[PDB]
Amino acid sequence: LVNRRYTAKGKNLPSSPKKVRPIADNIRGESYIKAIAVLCSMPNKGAKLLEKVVKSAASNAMYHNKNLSEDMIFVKTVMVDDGRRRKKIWPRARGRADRLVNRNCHIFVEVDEKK
RNA sequence: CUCUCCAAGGCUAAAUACUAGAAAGCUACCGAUAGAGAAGAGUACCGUGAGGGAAAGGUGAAAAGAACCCCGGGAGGGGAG
Repeated sequence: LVNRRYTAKGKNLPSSPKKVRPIADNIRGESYIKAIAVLCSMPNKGAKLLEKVVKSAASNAMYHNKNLSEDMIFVKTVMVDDGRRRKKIWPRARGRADRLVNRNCHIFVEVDEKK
C-alpha cells in the first residue's frame, strides 16, 4: 500500500508505545499544518518524537515531488509499533529484587497530497 | 595305616588392569535449552573461606561496510550506488 517514496520511519525511539499512541490518534488524518501545530504545542515526549518523524516524512515527500508545498500535505497514515526492551534491576526490601523494563517504539508516518 | 610335599631365605618377563593424555581413524553418536560446565569459561557473578557457577553460534559467494544528495543535534530514515 505504501508509497515508500513519501514516508518516514523512526526506529527504537525512547518512549513507550502505550504513551505515544494517543498523540498519534490526535493527528491522524489532519492537515500537515494542523498536525505540526498540535505537536509543537502539546508538551509530551511522544509529541516531540512524532514531530521529528512527521517533519522528516514531509521533507522526503517535498524533495521527491518538487511541486508539493507545506499546505497540500496531510498526514495520511500513522503507525506506532513497539521496539526493543531493556531490563534493569530495582532492588527492594529484604533482599528482593525486581526487573524494571524499559520500552522503545517504532514510528511510521506517511503523508499524502490533500484531497 | 597309607598316600603326597619339604616351611620358618630372597628374586622373575609375558598373558592382566588403566589412558589424564600424543598420533591415525570409526560411528543406525550430539548439531547450539542438544553435545564436555565451557563452539567465547571455570570467565562473569555469589561466598570470609572451603566451594558453587552461568548466559551469549549463523550478513553475503566475495565488504563489494552504503561515494554523494535530502530531513535530523545525533540516532534513525528517504534517494542514489
